[PDB]
Amino acid sequence: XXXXXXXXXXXXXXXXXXXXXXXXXXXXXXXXXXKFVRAESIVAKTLATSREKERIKRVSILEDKKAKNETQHIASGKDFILKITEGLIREKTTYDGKPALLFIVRVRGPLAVNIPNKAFKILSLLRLVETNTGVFVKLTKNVYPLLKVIAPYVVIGKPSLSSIRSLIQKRGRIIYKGENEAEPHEIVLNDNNIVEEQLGDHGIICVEDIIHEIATMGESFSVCNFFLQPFKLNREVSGFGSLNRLRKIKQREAESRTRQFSNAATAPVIEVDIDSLLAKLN
Amino acid sequence: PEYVRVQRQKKILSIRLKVPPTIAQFQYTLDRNTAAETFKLFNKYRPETAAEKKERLTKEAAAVAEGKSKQDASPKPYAVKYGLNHVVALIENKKAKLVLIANDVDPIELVVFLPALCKKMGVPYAIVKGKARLGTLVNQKTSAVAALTEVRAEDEAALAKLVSTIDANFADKYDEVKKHWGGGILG
Amino acid sequence: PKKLKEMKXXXXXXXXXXXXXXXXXXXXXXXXXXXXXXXXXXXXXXXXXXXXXXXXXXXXXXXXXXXXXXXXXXXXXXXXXSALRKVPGYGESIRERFERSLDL
Amino acid sequence: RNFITRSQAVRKLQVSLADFRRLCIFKGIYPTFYYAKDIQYLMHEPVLAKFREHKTFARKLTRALGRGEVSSAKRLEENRDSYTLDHIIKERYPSFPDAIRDIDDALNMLFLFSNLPSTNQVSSKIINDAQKICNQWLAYVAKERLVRKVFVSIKGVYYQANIKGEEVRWLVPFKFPENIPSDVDFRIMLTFLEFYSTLLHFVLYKLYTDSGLIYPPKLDLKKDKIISGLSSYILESRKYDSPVASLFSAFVFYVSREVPIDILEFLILSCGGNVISEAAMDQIMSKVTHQIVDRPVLKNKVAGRTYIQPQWIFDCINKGELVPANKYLPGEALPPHLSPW
RNA sequence: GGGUUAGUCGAUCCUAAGAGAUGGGGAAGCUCCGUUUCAAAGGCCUGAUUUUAUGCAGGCCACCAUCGAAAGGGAAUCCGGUUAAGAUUCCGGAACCUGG
Repeated sequence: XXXXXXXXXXXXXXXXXXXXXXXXXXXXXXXXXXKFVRAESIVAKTLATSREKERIKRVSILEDKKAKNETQHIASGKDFILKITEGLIREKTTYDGKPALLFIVRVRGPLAVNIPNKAFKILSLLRLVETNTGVFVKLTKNVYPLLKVIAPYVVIGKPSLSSIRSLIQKRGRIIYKGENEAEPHEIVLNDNNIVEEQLGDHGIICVEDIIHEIATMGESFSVCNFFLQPFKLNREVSGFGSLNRLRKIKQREAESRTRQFSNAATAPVIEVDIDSLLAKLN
Repeated sequence: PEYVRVQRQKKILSIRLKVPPTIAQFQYTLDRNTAAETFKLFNKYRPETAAEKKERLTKEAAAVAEGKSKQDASPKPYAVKYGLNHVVALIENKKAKLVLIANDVDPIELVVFLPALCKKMGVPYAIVKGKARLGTLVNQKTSAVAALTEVRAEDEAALAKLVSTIDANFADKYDEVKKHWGGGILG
Repeated sequence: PKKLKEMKXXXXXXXXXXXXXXXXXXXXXXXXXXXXXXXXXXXXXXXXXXXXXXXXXXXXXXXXXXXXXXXXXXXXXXXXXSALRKVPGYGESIRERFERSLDL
Repeated sequence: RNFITRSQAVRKLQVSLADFRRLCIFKGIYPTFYYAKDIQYLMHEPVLAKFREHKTFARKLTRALGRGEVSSAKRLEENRDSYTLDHIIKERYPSFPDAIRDIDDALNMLFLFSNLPSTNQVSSKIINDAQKICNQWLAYVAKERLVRKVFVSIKGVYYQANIKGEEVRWLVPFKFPENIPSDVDFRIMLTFLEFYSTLLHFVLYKLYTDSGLIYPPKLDLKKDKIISGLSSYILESRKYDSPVASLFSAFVFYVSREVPIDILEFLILSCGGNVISEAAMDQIMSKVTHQIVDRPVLKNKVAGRTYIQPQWIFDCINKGELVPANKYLPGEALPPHLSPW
């Protein structure tokens, strides 16, 4: 029974040391040496900035023409929604003038791009930095012009309420004010009385109802955006090493199939089934 | 051990003694980025493996077995060329647009004429570092030679600038010091 | 090869599908240490639905947490069961599984 | 000769030590002091051979990656044998009631992994197979509707099932996001997981074929999109024991959106009654008589519909019998439930 | 023809002067040198070595085959009886040693 206390202290000590040294090495050395950088990436990223900034410029032009309704010279008057499902079918449906639920998924962005400030502003107002963060959002017509801008960095789609249920009942943090803290702390979804404590005004109790009224959006959905404000997803592949590098290559081929980059400013919104996707990422 | 002792005593007795100038042209070799882009070139022109070959054979044979004789059309296979006598054979036509030459071969004398031979034939040779890296791009253990003749039109412009790059980086830099007796400095 | 993939697609289901159990034959193994789950018949002993006794665990909460983890966990097992509305979310349960695995 | 050092046995078997830890747990080989004859039994085993073959396979995968030849690595991965677990399951548990006796620990881990969120060390496919098999196990129970015992706790939900002999004591922790413990190592529980998964897999085969219906259970996809449960599965074709099976016969419930849907859903399925939850309704009420709800203020306050806090279901099945619902009416206080243990 | 019966008496085990394979090196070669020497010369401990989720990781120890004594070194048995011819070895009783 001595092995219990001994290895229990050892694993906690070595795990804290490993996490602290991993926190104190990664941002330290990559700014310490910081590199003998390269001569190629400095130019390829410059071309990638030219492309991405120009497509966001063309997006801003065409959306100002649609929004001010000074429209005489555009390609397409209405926007469109593309649907990638399974030699892979892509269904196109015209845009809906109706608010809806979406579960956006912050993807790792394309290869070597320095991203501008207009896209960074939209992503920062949507808390999508530090990728593998899919977050819930509202489809309207005024929130929609952001979706053309974030589309090369996120993926869009309709999730299922069973999958949304399993997301919320398995994952989720709450920034919380508690008994005695310095109070940057986040608790996972356990106490329904903590829920009704901060949400007794809106009358929101019993996180099953938070799932329900994220599904509903009839009374309050952005209150759930204030309360369940943080989100985290896992990295899908174990990564390095032979058995997982093949998996990385196959899934990069899958992502290169499923994501299409438009750069046309009449870019259709691309929806993928999040339901099979959360068999992977949750 | 003995073999560790000998493999450490090897390359000491070489550099201690005067090497003839037809050797030490090797290790006066290609630098980092140019060899990197050369490998990026030749991985575009990997030869077909035995598995991929047999797989395409089974595909077309099942096609003819149904029959379902689809068409009779294929442009050509393009690949690197790697047989040593075949590499020499592609010279003295000339057909070799680029030749990579491994520095390390244990019978060095298999190789020693090839820089002078591509010199007189005007073939843009380059001495590459490591025959294992040649074997990797040609699905062998080692290859020690790498000739490349046929190139698609998508890649032909990259080929010419790579040739000019090598002739700038190899033929200009190392030509006079190629004539000099290397080594001789004790260990 | 199309027929081969057709074969493999059926054989993947057919291999995992078939199974057979057999008849009564005991394994009289002296070295095998098969034990049932403890506290299986002690579920009324856990308070676990608005019951009184775990309030004593409120008195000995510092006594529980002051003890070793092998003594802390069983002592902190019973706790004040309020209602349906909250279940604290099972920090102890994974450690219990890992401890049982170490016992095996 | 009776005791063998783990280093000695692991070098005689020429296996890696972590895979020796796999094999000991895997065959039930028990003690760094191990029986010589048990290692002699272990000395020839094809799963050991396929483990060593997998080591050489990963070595060939490393040379495939280091040579950069992707397609040969694809050929290696596709043309790859998989070690199965099934033969030592049958020669470990020949008698099927011994598998029924030892399914009890096998359920519990797989339910806990079905609760567990997706991580890096535990794949989602692992969790997918866990949740699938656990939903299958629950869906089989709701066929014969045969448990008898219910337990409500801060630690788990302990149900034992009266099926073909012993009552089997499986537990499900509530579907809450759990802080992962850094203290544990998954490398053992994954071996237990895979062993129990294959074992319970073939036991589900004999229980589905013995119950006379198809061992793969079909589900409507849109029913799964409503709720990922046992009720997702449809169960095909090719009495009930009194009173607990078909307790609350012809009985229509209205579970709220407030209640925990899962274990109450499973209890009503153990009763055979129907489930109507408004949480299922907003995905997109004639016969409903009873509301299971735990709320202080009830809005529409239908006198025809009976308002009940859920312990009534937890107490009726622990008795097997009906009790009055005045205590279970909100907001009346409840008897401190001490389950029959 | 018959006769020599042992845990305890010896050999066996240890090393002595000395002999002598191996690693190596000489020699046209039969073979000669050399004996721990210019050798990768084995066998012990720990491991949820905590994540890469089906592949061994982290350490510890330090000289050397074998033969060579019925007088050197060395676990332990005595009395009495008995045979044509045997006995600290058989018979009767009484002891001890080693290993488990």
